[PDB]
Amino acid sequence: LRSKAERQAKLAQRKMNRMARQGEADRHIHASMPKHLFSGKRTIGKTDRR
Amino acid sequence: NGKVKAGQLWSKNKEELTKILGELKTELSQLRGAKLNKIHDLRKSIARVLTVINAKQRAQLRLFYKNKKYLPLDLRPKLTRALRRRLSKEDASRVLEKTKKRLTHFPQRKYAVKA
Amino acid sequence: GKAKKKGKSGAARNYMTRTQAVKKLQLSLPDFRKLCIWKGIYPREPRDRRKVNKSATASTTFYYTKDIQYLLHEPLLQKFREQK
Amino acid sequence: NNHFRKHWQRRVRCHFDQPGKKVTRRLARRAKAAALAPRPVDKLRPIVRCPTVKYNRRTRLGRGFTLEELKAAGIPRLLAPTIGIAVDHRRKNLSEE
Amino acid sequence: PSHKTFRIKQKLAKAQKQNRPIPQWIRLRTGNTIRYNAKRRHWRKTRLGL
Amino acid sequence: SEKAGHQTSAESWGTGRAVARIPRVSGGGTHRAGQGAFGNMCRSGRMFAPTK
Amino acid sequence: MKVRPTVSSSRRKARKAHFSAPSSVRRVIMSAPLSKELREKYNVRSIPIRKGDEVQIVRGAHKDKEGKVTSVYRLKYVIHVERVTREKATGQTVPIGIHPSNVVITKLHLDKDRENILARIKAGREQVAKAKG
Amino acid sequence: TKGTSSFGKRHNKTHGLCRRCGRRSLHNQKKVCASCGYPAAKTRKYNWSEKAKRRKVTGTGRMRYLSTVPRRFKNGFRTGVPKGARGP
Amino acid sequence: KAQIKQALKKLYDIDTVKINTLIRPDGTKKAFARLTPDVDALDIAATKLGLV
RNA sequence: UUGACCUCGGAUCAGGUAGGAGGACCCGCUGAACUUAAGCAUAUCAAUAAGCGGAGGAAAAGAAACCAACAGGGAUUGC
RNA sequence: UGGGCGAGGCUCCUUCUGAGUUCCCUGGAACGGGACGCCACAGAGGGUGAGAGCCCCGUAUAGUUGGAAGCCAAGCCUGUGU
RNA sequence: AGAGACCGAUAGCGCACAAGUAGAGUGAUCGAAAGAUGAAAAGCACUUUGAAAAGAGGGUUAAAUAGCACGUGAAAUUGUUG
RNA sequence: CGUGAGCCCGGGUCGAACGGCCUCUAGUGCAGAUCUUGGUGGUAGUAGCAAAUACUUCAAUGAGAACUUGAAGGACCGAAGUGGGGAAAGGUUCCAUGUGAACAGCGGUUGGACAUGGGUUAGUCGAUCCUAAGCCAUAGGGAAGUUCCGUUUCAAAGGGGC
RNA sequence: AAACUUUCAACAACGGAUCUCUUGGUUCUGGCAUCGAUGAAGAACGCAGCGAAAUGCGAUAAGUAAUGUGAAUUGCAGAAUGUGAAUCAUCGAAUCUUUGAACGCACAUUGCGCCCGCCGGUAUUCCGGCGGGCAUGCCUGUUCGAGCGUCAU
Ligand SMILES: [Zn+2]
Repeated sequence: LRSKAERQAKLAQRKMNRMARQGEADRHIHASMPKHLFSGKRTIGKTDRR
Repeated sequence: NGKVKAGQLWSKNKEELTKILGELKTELSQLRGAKLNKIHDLRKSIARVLTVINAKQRAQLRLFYKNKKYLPLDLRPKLTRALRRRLSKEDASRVLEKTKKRLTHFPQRKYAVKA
Repeated sequence: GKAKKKGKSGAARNYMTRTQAVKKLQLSLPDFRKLCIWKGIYPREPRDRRKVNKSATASTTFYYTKDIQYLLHEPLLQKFREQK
Repeated sequence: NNHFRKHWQRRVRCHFDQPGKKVTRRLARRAKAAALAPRPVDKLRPIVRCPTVKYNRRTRLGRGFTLEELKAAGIPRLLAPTIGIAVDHRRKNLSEE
Repeated sequence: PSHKTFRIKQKLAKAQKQNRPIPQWIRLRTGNTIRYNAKRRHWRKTRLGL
Repeated sequence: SEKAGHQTSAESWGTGRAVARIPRVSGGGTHRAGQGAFGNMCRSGRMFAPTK
Repeated sequence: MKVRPTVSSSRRKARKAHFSAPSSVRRVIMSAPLSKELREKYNVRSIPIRKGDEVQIVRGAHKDKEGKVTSVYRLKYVIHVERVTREKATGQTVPIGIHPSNVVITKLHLDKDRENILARIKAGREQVAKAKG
Repeated sequence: TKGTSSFGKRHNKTHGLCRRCGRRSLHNQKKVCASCGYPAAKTRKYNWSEKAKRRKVTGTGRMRYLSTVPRRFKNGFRTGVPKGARGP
Repeated sequence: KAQIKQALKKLYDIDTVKINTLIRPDGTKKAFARLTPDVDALDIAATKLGLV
């Protein structure tokens, strides 16, 4: 029963290991399409980045 | 062992109930496999003894305040706040004297109409 | 480790003067004298009068605080107020 | 002539509860009849003539009987509502008929 | 910091007691749907917000 | 329900060089942020001509 | 067809009630018929099953196997019968769960409460039979 | 230098924990909660935010006393004990 | 500290000269109670506390 | 001097009451603009949204300082 | 014209309710196919190892146990006018 | 409490799941993704190769062409073979 | 088979429902919307993994060692330090054992990672006390009102003794 | 000729469409009227033999009493069972931490008090703890007062 228990614990980690999370506390959702990179236009005056 | 039944508790008067509570709390404090079952049984026994003591004390207080005008707030009926603030039945059914005379001499009659 | 003031503790709580006792009991002096005579309350003398009251005299009379509280619990006060 | 320039969709009243409301009214009528039995479920109403020149050809039921009508029929005004007769003190009898 | 209030220390104590993986006997219950602790917190990933 | 597809705060990102001009869910830290909203062609949006 | 307005013919509500019923309701749900001998003896068709009853399995792959009920596992709605087991990989024996409607009760674990249940059911059946007769 | 360099200077707190609602929304200098409006007697709610109303409306918490009220109404706010019940 | 020494004296009949207390990171209080030199801590732990 | 009235105060005096929540519907107050008018200060949206106060199981209204002009109807509410 | 009983009825929770697990084939398992029956004021719904009126809970109608609190009510006793 | 010529997991409420959760924001607030092994865990004894993960035999099951990546298993895209 | 949209059959996979005809009904037919959501390519084993001078030998551990450890060397920070301690902020990252995967853009036996345990002891150090700039009650006055002003006032605002 | 690129086919990948299902939504209809100073809604912190969450509960803490049913619960371990199991149903008796309209003053503090009792520590004096109390506006009554406001003597 113990061996079955750690086997279940190890099989519970497969999706987060494929997502390459550092443990089960790694639940950060990053900005894949940030607004500052995907909106607005660049003029001759002040720009938002160099 | 360590289990005290409520039916045994209900027959006992106040002072030996306090004695039994004292022994239960004392042996629990000395206890602080089968010890887990024993401490669980001690906890539930203490809960039962406290319940029985509280119930008997409240019964005595109700008997004491049975014929007094003002009761303690915990012994007063709960109902709701609005039900407590509602007019009493006697005051709500109280009626003026002219209306009383009218209802005395001309009430709603039982009648039928021939077809 | 809390700092403590001087006049708060000790004989200052243990004894109170006749003026303070009368003002605490909310009484006139004749009523206070009658109550003291009946209950058996007598002044007593503190070890150090300056410890109890800062402006204290050989003339002034101190009383026991528990005696004053026992006079407070005395039920003759309600009779006095009713008769007044 | 379409009056749909306000926020009319906020106060559209449908009437899918028409059969349910009819059933509710019938149940209330049964309860009232059972409570008032053996009395009739309604009061006695007079015969009055409709006002205006359009409707004065037709008679209908009024609110209640006048005090002069009750006095001429010999029923006291305090007994009359207690035996199923509606009483109306505002109406007058301007004509004999 | 080292200087902290009692309310702060109490809430940190609750966070410390919550920071654990699920017991292995949980997964063997009948009709169990819990595979890992989905509210696991780490000091570098997500802030407590105190 | 008359509120379906509309219980969200979304503003269009304007004319640009990258993305279509659909209103997009504001904020960050979740998958919903930056996704299209309110359209009948959008996932989790309002249907065309909702039934009354 | 149902007539009473308090009766629902909703499949969704019925399945929710069945799969979230409390334990006292699941006891009545987990009922088994009596054998012909016990039916003629007690004038009772079915009773809720309990541990200590002797049952015969009349449906499934373990048909005609007879044994005593060792556990009434109400959480998976099954019962466990003596010698009605299987072997795992390791060779250990694990019980096979049988639904109580697939068995028939051949001998009752009987006491004062079961006798009272049988008495009420029998008296009610005779009262209904006399009233409708 | 209004971006990354300026973000390194962020080490104070505009808001602390509110005693009434528990959120980290109590403005430390104004001593007024931006969420629930403590220390005002009323709880702050507005009709322009149905979401904010339903985040904290009745039923989202424990219902410690109010959940027992319909049963007491159903049995008619009775008092006492069943006849023949064991007790004092 | 006063309640702790009173509780020890009344329940277990243990005399202490001083008590230092801390509150642990899990939220429970820990008390170090130093005993009087006449009584032996090893003897008390063996008999009463059962810590052997 | 002694007491009475009147007005105004004190008390951890005796006994009570209010606050907050909820607010779909209900009673009031306060009060927009987008929109529609070619634009637009009348107007429309709208005596609406948002904001504030106060109730109940319904609320409100209600037993004519009414309608009428008739051979007169007869509190209120709703279809 | 005041008082007091009141048969009986209504509202609410509680005990109980009809009939195959008969035979053959397929199938891991009949709730499938075939044969013979039964119940039905119940052939609504759900479960049970695949489409089950009769395996189980329920379903229909009359009732039938036990308890509490109200309401209505045919009638019947009485005081009589200060 | 009962229903539907409604939707059937990108639909239907944002939420069929420890969902107003996780996460983000100083804050007011913003706000998801995510259902399905099998009738029954019977969730692979034992041998063998590997440091292990695993593989191979051999087993369970009606089926592993259902192996807790789990019903069915499309297309884009990829490997081997012809 | 049909001009066609399509319809029908065979073979394979699969496991619980589905179809023809006549009417009824609609959230009913996609290649485009820099469409929405999800998934997947070429680019491409490519760009790149080049600031902060720098690494080497032996032994041990281990399946496996440039980035583990011990010793032996060679160097750097050079006291405004790559040192020793604190305030803010974080909250257990601290310590000891053990460790598959994931993470540490190379590896990894190592780790601030993962798993289980342990660790913070005060009359004298701080908080607690005082007041500063400032803020909030009370009297009273505004405001339809949520509330605004007011902090010494146009207040019977209290202490002590015989 | 191979390799490479492309095309076609079978099998295997990737991915999760399609089909079938549904303890969920959505809409309609019927019935009912019941929150709070006798402390609500909300918040925080705790409570299980072995739980982080969800659920339930409050130091009587995955609960006590009472009524009913009548033999479980179950992932493991350990025990109890005719006053009798149960993560059962019902529910009229209770318990109900710190808070919150939140009420001794405060609160970014587990800070500082006042009154009356009790307990423990040598204790009339000291130190800790506990019990009951001490918010504001307003109403009625009580009692104590103030004012050449005013009456009689
Ligand atoms: Zn708040």
